[PDB]
Amino acid sequence: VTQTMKGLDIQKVAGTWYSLAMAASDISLLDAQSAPLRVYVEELKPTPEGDLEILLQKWENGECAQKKIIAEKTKIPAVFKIDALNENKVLVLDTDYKKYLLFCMENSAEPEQSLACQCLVRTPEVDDEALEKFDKALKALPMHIRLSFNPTQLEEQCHI
Ligand SMILES: [Pt+2]
Repeated sequence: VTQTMKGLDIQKVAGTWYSLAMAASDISLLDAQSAPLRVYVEELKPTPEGDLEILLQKWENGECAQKKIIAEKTKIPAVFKIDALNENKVLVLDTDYKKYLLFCMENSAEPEQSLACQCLVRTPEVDDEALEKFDKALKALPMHIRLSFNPTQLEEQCHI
């Protein structure tokens, strides 16, 4: 279970983002460049109807491939339905829209084996305010792996 952005203005998360940091409940979800949930968000695209398209990069067949996940709005605020990366939900935890956004993905069937969270930033500075916000949010969650990236890796295909 989770603590979410219940006042989320979906339209204001539009545009460019970089993955600064990631955390997962299970080491195996992030423990290699090919791990199923090691994904790098490039862009969030709200639809006119309040759905969300997430553009990301993922090492696949020995290439940095572009993926688009379609996230459909639900009757619960800040919770979107997906069918991707063996996940079925996206939760937005916290954002100021202009600097940082924290979100998680999970399988509702097995959240403690599926839970992956990301710190997104608007610009490739090692955002210590963003990392601090992510730290505060992860305080609550049962995370056993935490990864961070340097400014340089944010602007690279699939973070080097
Ligand atoms: Pt909030």
